[PDB]
Amino acid sequence: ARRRRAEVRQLQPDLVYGDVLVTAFINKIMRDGKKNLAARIFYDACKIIQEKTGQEPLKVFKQAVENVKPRMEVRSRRVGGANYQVPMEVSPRRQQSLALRWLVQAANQRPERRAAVRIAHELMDAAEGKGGAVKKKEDVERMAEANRAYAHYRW
Amino acid sequence: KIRIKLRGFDHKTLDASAQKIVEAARRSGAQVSGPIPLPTRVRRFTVIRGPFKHKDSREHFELRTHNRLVDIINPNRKTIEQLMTLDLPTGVEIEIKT
Amino acid sequence: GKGDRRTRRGKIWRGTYGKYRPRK
Amino acid sequence: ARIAGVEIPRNKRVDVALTYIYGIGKARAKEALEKTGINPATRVKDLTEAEVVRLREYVENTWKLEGELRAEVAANIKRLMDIGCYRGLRHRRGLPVRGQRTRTNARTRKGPRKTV
Amino acid sequence: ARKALIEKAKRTPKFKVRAYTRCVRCGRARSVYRFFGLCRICLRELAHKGQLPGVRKASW
Amino acid sequence: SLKKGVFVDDHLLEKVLELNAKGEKRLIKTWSRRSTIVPEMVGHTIAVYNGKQHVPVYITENMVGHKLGEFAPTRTYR
Amino acid sequence: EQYYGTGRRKEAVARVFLRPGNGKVTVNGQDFNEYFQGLVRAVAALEPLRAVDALGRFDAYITVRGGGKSGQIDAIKLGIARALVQYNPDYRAKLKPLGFLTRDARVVERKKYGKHKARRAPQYSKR
RNA sequence: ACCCCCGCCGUUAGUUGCCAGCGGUUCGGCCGGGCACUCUAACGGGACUGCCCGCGAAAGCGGGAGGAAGGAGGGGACGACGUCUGGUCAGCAUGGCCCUUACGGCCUGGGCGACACACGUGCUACAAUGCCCACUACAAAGCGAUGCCACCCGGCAACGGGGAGCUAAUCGCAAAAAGGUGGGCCCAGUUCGGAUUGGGGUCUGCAACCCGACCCCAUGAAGCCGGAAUCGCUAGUAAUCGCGGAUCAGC
RNA sequence: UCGCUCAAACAUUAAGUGGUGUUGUGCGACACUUA
Ligand SMILES: [Mg+2]
Ligand SMILES: [Mg+2]
Ligand SMILES: [Mg+2]
Ligand SMILES: [Mg+2]
Ligand SMILES: [Mg+2]
Ligand SMILES: [Mg+2]
Ligand SMILES: [Mg+2]
Ligand SMILES: [Mg+2]
Ligand SMILES: [Mg+2]
Ligand SMILES: [Mg+2]
Ligand SMILES: [Mg+2]
Ligand SMILES: [Mg+2]
Ligand SMILES: [Mg+2]
Ligand SMILES: [Mg+2]
Ligand SMILES: [Mg+2]
Ligand SMILES: [Mg+2]
Ligand SMILES: [Mg+2]
Ligand SMILES: [Mg+2]
Ligand SMILES: [Mg+2]
Ligand SMILES: [Mg+2]
Ligand SMILES: [Mg+2]
Ligand SMILES: [Mg+2]
Ligand SMILES: [Mg+2]
Ligand SMILES: [Mg+2]
Ligand SMILES: [Mg+2]
Ligand SMILES: [Mg+2]
Ligand SMILES: [Mg+2]
Ligand SMILES: [Mg+2]
Ligand SMILES: [Mg+2]
Ligand SMILES: [Mg+2]
Ligand SMILES: [Mg+2]
Ligand SMILES: [Mg+2]
Ligand SMILES: [Mg+2]
Ligand SMILES: [Mg+2]
Ligand SMILES: [Mg+2]
Ligand SMILES: [Mg+2]
Ligand SMILES: [Mg+2]
Ligand SMILES: [Mg+2]
Ligand SMILES: [Mg+2]
Ligand SMILES: [Mg+2]
Ligand SMILES: [Mg+2]
Ligand SMILES: [Mg+2]
Ligand SMILES: [Zn+2]
Repeated sequence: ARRRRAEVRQLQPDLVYGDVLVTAFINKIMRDGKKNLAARIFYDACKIIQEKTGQEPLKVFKQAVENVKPRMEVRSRRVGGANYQVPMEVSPRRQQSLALRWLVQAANQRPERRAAVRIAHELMDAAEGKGGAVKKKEDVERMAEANRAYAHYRW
Repeated sequence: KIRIKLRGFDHKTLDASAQKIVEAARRSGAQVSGPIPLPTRVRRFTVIRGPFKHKDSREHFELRTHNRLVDIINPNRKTIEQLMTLDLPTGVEIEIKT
Repeated sequence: GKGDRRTRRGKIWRGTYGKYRPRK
Repeated sequence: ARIAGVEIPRNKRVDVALTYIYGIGKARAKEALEKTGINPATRVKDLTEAEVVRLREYVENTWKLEGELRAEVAANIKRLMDIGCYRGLRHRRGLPVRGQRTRTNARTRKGPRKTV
Repeated sequence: ARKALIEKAKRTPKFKVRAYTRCVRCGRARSVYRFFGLCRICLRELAHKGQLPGVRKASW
Repeated sequence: SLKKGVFVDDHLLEKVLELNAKGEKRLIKTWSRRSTIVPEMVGHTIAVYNGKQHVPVYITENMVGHKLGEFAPTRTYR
Repeated sequence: EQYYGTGRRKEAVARVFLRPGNGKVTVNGQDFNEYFQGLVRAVAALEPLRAVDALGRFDAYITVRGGGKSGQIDAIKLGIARALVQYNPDYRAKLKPLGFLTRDARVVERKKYGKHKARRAPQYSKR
């Protein structure tokens, strides 16, 4: 809208751990409005986490989303009649959004049969430092430093 | 023992005739359960406005068919004459059975 | 398949029952 | 095993294996199993020699199937053809027998879209 | 054929599968509600006039 | 489908019965393409109408269970 | 003695008859963990109980009818709240800020005419 | 703004509902009983920038509490002087022009359903957050005398027959689906996908070739989320899943 | 899998013209206008 900034949708905190970031991930997983289905599907991977590594699903989730959090991105902009690919910092919310989002997609990219195992293995490679979603993050940051020339229009 | 049905359209005219019977039966006989409103069966009719083609902006009406129930127990002879004479219905088709 | 002429939701979508669908 | 004369639906569900048989599908597949007491789960890769000739010969001699079935299908069409019923002339030009939307699609019988 | 048809609609000489619905007021051939026996057009016309008892403007 | 009593016109059977009652010709201009062909009516020629004119469509053993319209074109170029 | 409160959401009503005791919770017969199976919102409806610090100390009995499966849960959530607040004025001073006392006005709206789903309009075109 | 629905609660009425409280238990609110509570509708209160803090001349904005609900709370009805020489003489009324043994009337059959092609709007898919199948559970609103059909028998079934209840909060359509537990499936044009075509049946109707719907067996097509372009939608919305009616012989 | 010419069909337009954009044929490895 042109008037107000429109405030963010303060979502319901986690119903098992107590953290808004986790529930937000469920929503991205949520296909056709099946929260309870996606919730379980998420907790399914949480148990696959303790199966592989003796690590808590909580910090394994934080480390994953953190290493896929895009620091800077290139945005298109007009100037007299031309489009420049200007790089610049992203908003904290958008970083969290894209991170959570890419991860879900990266799970879909995997050959893994079951959804939970896709999110499981992906959450490992993400927290590690190399995965389908992470590489899509490294990619976007490249574009930023590449066009660093056009960074003169910070706006 | 006896049961009366008070079907009709306007609830304003249904309330006047339903309250009338409650005063006439109680004030001149045994006990009588007050007006018991039932689920108003409504005929919602939707349709288009313009004569020709206008699959939108259409207009729709609704047929409010109300229902009210009143039960009189002891067959008082005063109440039978009271309701037989002192009545002021109109668009209220009533039906009574034992 | 909401279009299979021989399935559960096959008749559910067509508003019928038949064999594969329980009927009285 | 070479079931329907030439067809050989090996290495898979016994019920589904019969579906591949021409003239035999999902329904006639379960029917042969309930008339010869066969478990649909077990594969053709590990069955008794008796059950081979048993189930095979059964369905084989029972109902029509294979190319001889297909011959009858075309046989009836030769009949719709020798005179020319409204049903036959649709097979002539390749049109549908339901007189459906020919003004629009119906590409399934009309072949690819010949823009022209 | 408008006049001859409204008369034939009330005839029902042969089988019942010819006694098709036919609006009473303006004698419309279609959009004839069975309850009212009118066409959608004249239906609304009267409804605004108030000549249709119990038929109030729907709002919900 | 009419499984209980195969559908057909009376004047069809009537006109065709006198044809078998002495073995006359076969000429018969009909107007009921909605009827089913009678079995023993083989060897006759029913001039079935079709909006345009009377089609001299012959008859035989195979053509029986079907309608009279089955063997009479209602559209040009078909 | 008892703690009563009214639950409701999406025309899914829910009476809440609570009696201090163990933790056995019956709702329209059956058990709580029995009726609600494979649903995380289940343990969420008991949130009012975790806020008061008395999970296992109350036998609940709720009559929830109409509405959907989950709409009932939200009806139970607000119902239990009115129940425990009925005999506790101080527990409203910590149940309200946590957000519990609201019918949740969020409800499905009428499918508008000309549209398809009260808002979603058919694919616009010009070709 | 006054009109209605959903939003908090009460007032009015009790054949909707209550092992809640007690007795029989067939352990089924089935009987007794009761209406506080759920409901069914009807009336009324309530939210008014009313309170405090800060900016302000005024109007007013932002933040916090109480509250079911704050700044129109969400939705509907309601769409000005006019424009588009917009649309509609096939809804109807209507000035004028034209036909008047036919531009009028009746029937039968055919035809709006034609197919070398193109565009718009849609359903269903191209599958493992899934397909086939067994059991279990939770809706709102609506309709039902020439109509809705519970129970029993035939068959694979559509469907037929016997036959109870219903002027309809208390009889029928009705299992809502998705979902919860368990099984096969194993990446394959596939248990995905049902289009097409052969043969055999049922329903309504004088009459299903043209030109109806619906079962069953078989044939198992195109089809790997799609180019340029392009549409919807700001929250209980989108997406996704079932249900009802009008229309109506049936469709 | 890319580069290129040409003749349809479709898309951008309110419409046309032209162009632009994809798939189809044979080879080499936006700008202008609208009695
Ligand atoms: Mg689907
Ligand atoms: Mg139905
Ligand atoms: Mg039976
Ligand atoms: Mg008139
Ligand atoms: Mg024959
Ligand atoms: Mg809150
Ligand atoms: Mg909705
Ligand atoms: Mg609602
Ligand atoms: Mg609504
Ligand atoms: Mg009272
Ligand atoms: Mg009360
Ligand atoms: Mg003030
Ligand atoms: Mg003051
Ligand atoms: Mg001060
Ligand atoms: Mg003031
Ligand atoms: Mg002031
Ligand atoms: Mg607040
Ligand atoms: Mg207050
Ligand atoms: Mg204001
Ligand atoms: Mg207004
Ligand atoms: Mg005129
Ligand atoms: Mg005149
Ligand atoms: Mg003349
Ligand atoms: Mg139910
Ligand atoms: Mg209603
Ligand atoms: Mg109906
Ligand atoms: Mg029956
Ligand atoms: Mg009755
Ligand atoms: Mg029922
Ligand atoms: Mg499941
Ligand atoms: Mg298959
Ligand atoms: Mg199939
Ligand atoms: Mg047919
Ligand atoms: Mg995608
Ligand atoms: Mg391209
Ligand atoms: Mg009907
Ligand atoms: Mg090219
Ligand atoms: Mg060419
Ligand atoms: Mg060349
Ligand atoms: Mg090269
Ligand atoms: Mg130029
Ligand atoms: Mg020029
Ligand atoms: Zn009319």
